[PDB]
Amino acid sequence: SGFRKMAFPSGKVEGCMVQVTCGTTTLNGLWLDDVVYCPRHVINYEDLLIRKSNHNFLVQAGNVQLRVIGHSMQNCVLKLKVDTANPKTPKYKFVRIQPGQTFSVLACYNGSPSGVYQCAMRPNFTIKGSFLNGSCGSVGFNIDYDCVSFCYMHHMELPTGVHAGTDLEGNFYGPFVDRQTAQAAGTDTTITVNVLAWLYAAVINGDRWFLNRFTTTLNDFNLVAMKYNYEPLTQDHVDILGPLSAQTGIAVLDMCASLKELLQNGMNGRTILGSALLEDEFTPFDVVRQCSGVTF
Amino acid sequence: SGFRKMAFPSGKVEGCMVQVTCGTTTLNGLWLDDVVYCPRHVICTSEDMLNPNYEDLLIRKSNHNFLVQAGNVQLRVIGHSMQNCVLKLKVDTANPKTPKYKFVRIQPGQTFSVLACYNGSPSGVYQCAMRPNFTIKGSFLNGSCGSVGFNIDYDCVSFCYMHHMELPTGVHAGTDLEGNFYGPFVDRQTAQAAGTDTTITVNVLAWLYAAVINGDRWFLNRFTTTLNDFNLVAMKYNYEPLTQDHVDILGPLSAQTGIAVLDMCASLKELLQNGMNGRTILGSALLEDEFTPFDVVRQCSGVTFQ
Ligand SMILES: CCS(=O)(=O)N1CCN(c2cc(Cl)cc(CC(=O)Nc3cncc4ccccc34)c2)CC1
Repeated sequence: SGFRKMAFPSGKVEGCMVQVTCGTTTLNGLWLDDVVYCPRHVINYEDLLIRKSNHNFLVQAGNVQLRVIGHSMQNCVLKLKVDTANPKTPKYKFVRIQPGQTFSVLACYNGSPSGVYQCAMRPNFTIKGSFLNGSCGSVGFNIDYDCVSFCYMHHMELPTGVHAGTDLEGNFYGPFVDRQTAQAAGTDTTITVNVLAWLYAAVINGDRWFLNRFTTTLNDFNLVAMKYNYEPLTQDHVDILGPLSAQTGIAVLDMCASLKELLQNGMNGRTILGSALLEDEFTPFDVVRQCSGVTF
Repeated sequence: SGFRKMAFPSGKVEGCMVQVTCGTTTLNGLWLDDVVYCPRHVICTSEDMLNPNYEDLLIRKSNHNFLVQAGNVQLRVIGHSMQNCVLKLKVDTANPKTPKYKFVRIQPGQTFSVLACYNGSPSGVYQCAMRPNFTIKGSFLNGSCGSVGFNIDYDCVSFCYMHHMELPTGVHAGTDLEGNFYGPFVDRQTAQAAGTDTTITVNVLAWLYAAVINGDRWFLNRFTTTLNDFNLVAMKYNYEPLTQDHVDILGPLSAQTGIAVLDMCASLKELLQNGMNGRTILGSALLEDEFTPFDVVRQCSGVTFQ
């Protein structure tokens, strides 16, 4: 029993974190095989990079200096070729995630991992992370069996305190750019499918006060959910929630009627899984994984 | 900016997790140097669980009865001893991945990371606190026994908890790494229950200082309070008494934000009285008590967002 915001074990990623220094800027790099990946803002980036030589980039892996033997850019990520392949390189893939999908972030400072937390890619493409100066280059990932899927690299903080970054191929999540200019997160919405997943998790953990005898149509649910800045629920979301619906005996649209009632009437002094707000940073897969005990 | 419930990176602990099997029971062990530590109830036959005589059960076991598996490698048990509620299995290989470590016993209100494990394999990491009633509100399923709680300060792993059992309310009980239970619990299946839990007042105040550092002041008020008047009000909401030690501990956060501890106490009293009125503090509609003053200083910046 119990339900926590759980991150993947970070060990496989910790062995990849390095410190990258160029000029006055120090940030984090991800060392995989013989390449160190980091935000290109450490260096017109084609014009700025052409003036740099390999020895301008100081890469430190623990108490060992790696020698940079090449450099290239891919979108907003700088790829520093080093002379040594990381012996700790795990089985990995670079994957781009969609809004609503969750991942773990290994927050680092000076190439030294400081903490691990779980978060979700918001529908507005920001992440509500916890980062200070020096955290750039910190990465987001998921683990599938023994394979690490790297999905995020931290680049910047927006004026509202939220964060923006890229996938590991340097493509930003969201309409952001990596420079000092006026940028703002768009109005965010609640990840409906994730709230429903969390309501199923609450039911599995014995919290059933919010259940009701009612059901709703998908269209009526979406009309109501649009009023509360909730993301539309699609038939794909309904299909994805099928296993949780079968386990608890609460049809997805039956849970939607519970959600509609919670949006219209509130919690009335009650909590669900120790929360007074509807939690949207657990996917249906996260709920199944935590309420089953999958290991890596 | 931002404030998350952050766990320590689990890598140093992952390299210590092993699977311990005794008869039909399989659980997790912590392999440090040439010793594997695990709950002594791995020797119980489930029937034995009401009134186990661990000394009598252990004397009947030999080294080869304990199967220890580290990854895909079987470690050979060359000795065994029991220290309180922990079994210590001496093995013939020192763990090459043993980090710099210490065994520390924590007090209620202290936070730590838990590396939840099943079959000696890490499944996830989460942050939690030792409740005032000595339980932890963890997330554990069957087979999670032997999973550990730890803090990592300056590359040294301080092991503070080992998971032993789940109480009827869904909360969890365990020991320090010397096998001493936190709380009035026993490793028996006899009826046991967590005492009424309370809110960790010093942690809520720390979290209110974290909110001020991150730029939020809506909950502040023009009042102050005496420590005694604060405690009289706080006890009515099932909050732990705030001691002069707690006030002293909050000194650095008070100096950074410019808000005296007893002025922050007055804000907390008002929050308890009024609720949040549709507002949130650091993205939460409840008063958060699983961040210590030390955690707030660790995570938040040293410059307040005035
Ligand atoms: C009727 C009395 S009682 O209800 O108060 N109770 C007292 C405690 N007791 C007991 C003691 C020990 Cl030392 C070990 C185990 C085994 C265990 O708790 N394992 C687990 C640990 N974590 C999560 C679990 C999730 C689901 C299943 C098992 C879990 C049980 C069970 C009986």
